[PDB]
Amino acid sequence: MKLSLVISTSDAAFDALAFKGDLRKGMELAKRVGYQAVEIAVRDPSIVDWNEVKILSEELNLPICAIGTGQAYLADGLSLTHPNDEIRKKAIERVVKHTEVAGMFGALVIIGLVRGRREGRSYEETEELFIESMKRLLELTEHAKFVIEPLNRYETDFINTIDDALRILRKINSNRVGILADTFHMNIEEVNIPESLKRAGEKLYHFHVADSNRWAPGCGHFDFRSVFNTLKEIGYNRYVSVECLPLPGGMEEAAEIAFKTLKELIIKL
Amino acid sequence: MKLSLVISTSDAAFDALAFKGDLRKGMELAKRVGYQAVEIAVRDPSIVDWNEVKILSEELNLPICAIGTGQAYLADGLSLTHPNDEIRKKAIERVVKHTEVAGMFGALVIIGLVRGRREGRSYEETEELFIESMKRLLELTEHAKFVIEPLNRYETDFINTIDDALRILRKINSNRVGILADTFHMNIEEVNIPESLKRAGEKLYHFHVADSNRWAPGCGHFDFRSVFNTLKEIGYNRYVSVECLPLPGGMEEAAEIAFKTLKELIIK
Ligand SMILES: [Co+2]
Ligand SMILES: [Co+2]
Repeated sequence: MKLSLVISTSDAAFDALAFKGDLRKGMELAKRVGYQAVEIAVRDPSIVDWNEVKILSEELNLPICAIGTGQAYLADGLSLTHPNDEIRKKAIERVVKHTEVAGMFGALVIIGLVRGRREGRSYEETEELFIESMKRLLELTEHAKFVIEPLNRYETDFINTIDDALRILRKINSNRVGILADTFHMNIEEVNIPESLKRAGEKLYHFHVADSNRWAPGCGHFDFRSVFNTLKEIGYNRYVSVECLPLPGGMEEAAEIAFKTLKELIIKL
Repeated sequence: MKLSLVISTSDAAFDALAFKGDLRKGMELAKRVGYQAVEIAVRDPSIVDWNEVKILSEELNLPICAIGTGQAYLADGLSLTHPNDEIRKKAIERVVKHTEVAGMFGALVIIGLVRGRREGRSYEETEELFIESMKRLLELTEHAKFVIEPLNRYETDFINTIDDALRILRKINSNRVGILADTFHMNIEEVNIPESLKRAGEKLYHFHVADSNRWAPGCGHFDFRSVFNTLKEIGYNRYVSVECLPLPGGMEEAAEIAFKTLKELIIK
């Protein structure tokens, strides 16, 4: 298992200097604390100079392990299940641009809020539309790997549990799509988290950690011990990525506390 | 990767019933033999009915993966690099109509002979005109995807190799334009076909196969083994479309032989 840090970055459209500054500050923090990779989130990759990002990654010996896409939904309204097929097509085209960046870094592409919500429709129709969009994404890409993140009920009514996502993976039937499980979301939505992770098994491709209050792991009441016992049991050997609020004490303090909590869980494995 | 068959069809403006007959028999053949899709070529899409084509595709469970445009040049003289701006405009407008049809099927639009020739001009002037026409097509269409097919020296003096297409793709700077490589044309124009395909990489969007004599794959001396090894190595998961003369033995026998040859190289 490896440790990664999710870094917040300003959008670059807008403010190129702020994006670059945020990115460097976050990557230097991750490296100093001891993280082995970083994870980022960008709304539209077409407005970023990825050649400079690559140089930064090389300078710091810090890979980018995953790229989040949710701002494409929250800011730009793009959804892979949008009832308007024109917007569905634009969402697919946006995510293809994320996969072009991911290919430079060997990064996973996260399918979170960009999948969209039920919007008054049956779960069945929403799921069918989503599977069609994902199959299109697989037809459009040769190397990209995607991970579906179940999110809690307040963020979406479409794919709330690991089981929801596993059903969809069976229909998509591609090893280029897996699951991203997130402890903050699972703390609400999963009955028994160790059992849920066992059901995921080999399909667990990426992992987000934050405590019950979404603070740094260690600063709420989430049982990480049972989770890491299970991760060892299912042979999970990919990234554990810290995706938490900058609490307590700011982004640097949170990243350090999280690292210490997780390192102790992992070394006693 | 997936196998498709190019099927020849009569011009609908001349014989509407013949086009349907041809399309149906071609699609029935493709399904019978085991192809996963068909590819077609039409001079002028505006005078065909495509809703009936779609239900035919639906009832045979047979997608249309690509639409050829070359007859717009050969029959109607339309070229995306025509020196006459009025004719160049009409060529652009014709190809926009092809993209509307392609959109119904999620198909690629092929830019082959419709790009036109140098006609006495520098390569550079011809190229810049082409890039302008392609950028105009990208502005006039929102989701259409185009593939440029390098053709051999006897068919054109403009874009003969994969490397020349790649250079032009960089100048257009859109993922909505890629390359269609054709083994018959590459057999003449490419130094080393596996190396050319690796350079194309992810920009190889579509693939035409025919043997060295343009007969069914298996009936000449083209090395398909090294090609398919390379396609596997680069992770090609798009279409391989049989575009060959109806030889040996006619359209159906050629389609059968091609499928048998290619399926085996795809099997392993
Ligand atoms: Co998460
Ligand atoms: Co061809």
